[PDB]
Amino acid sequence: MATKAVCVLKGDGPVQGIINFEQKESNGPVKVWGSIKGLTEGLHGFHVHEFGDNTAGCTSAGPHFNPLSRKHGGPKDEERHVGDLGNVTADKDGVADVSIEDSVISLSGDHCIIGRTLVVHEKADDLGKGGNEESTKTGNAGSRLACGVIGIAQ
Amino acid sequence: MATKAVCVLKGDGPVQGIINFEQKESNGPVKVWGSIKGLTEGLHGFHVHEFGDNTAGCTSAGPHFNPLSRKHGGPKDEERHVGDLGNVTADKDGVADVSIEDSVISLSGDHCIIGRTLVVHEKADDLGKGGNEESTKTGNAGSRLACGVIGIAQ
Ligand SMILES: [Zn+2]
Ligand SMILES: [Zn+2]
Repeated sequence: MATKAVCVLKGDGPVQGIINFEQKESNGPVKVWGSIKGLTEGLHGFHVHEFGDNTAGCTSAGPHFNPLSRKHGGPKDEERHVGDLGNVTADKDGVADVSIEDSVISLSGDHCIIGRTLVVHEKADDLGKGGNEESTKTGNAGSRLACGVIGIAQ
Repeated sequence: MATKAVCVLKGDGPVQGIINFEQKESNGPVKVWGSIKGLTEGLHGFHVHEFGDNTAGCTSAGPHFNPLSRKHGGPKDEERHVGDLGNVTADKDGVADVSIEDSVISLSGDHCIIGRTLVVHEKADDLGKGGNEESTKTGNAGSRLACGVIGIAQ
């Protein structure tokens, strides 16, 4: 079906960005790339949450997109949420030049992320290896700095 | 698959609102309801545009969602874009209490509007009866006051 998507991230603070998604083959991986600025230096959790609902800001996006009812993990784990895209790294200038390729999310079918919410988080995702209950749900990535609904792009 | 959706309308000016979508059966009508504030009194074109792309504001959402390559019409016409939901009416307090039911838009399938952009326009939609070229494309509804990507709702 859809081969290109885009997401404009906004929030209450200075974090903002544009993230592109491209899936040339419906059964192949999704490329994810773009730039997020306004971030503190270092790692930031980068997740697709379940709902494309911004009525109460990023909170109403709900939890991680998890159609298979699994535990939070890193993108390379078998045990992961579909929305578990791991971390993005912001440099010393506050810019995260995102470049991710993922073969679990899709722009079509049951794992489709169109119309859900991409969220960039306050802290690093511990990829489910943090030893607490929060690690297996959110990776301890903390609060939602910016988000946007993932839309169909030209 | 998706039976509920939601859209948060924002723009450069004061227009803002929340629109809900609900489709109990995939072969059935979509109920569209909610509230838009900050509008001048009277009719405002109300359309699903093709792209869920807000990278340059509402302009990047593209033209009306039109997979059947038809001319613009009102919602009751057989010749209409899928995205042609006609007008909403703002009262003297600037509020449009939207309440629409449409069987051409869907929350699934070919006519799925999830991941596309809802736009509320500056002027009335002439429902394709204006007799100029613009009427058959946009209904002469004028500029885009506010928009949002339509996202999956809980
Ligand atoms: Zn997760
Ligand atoms: Zn139209």
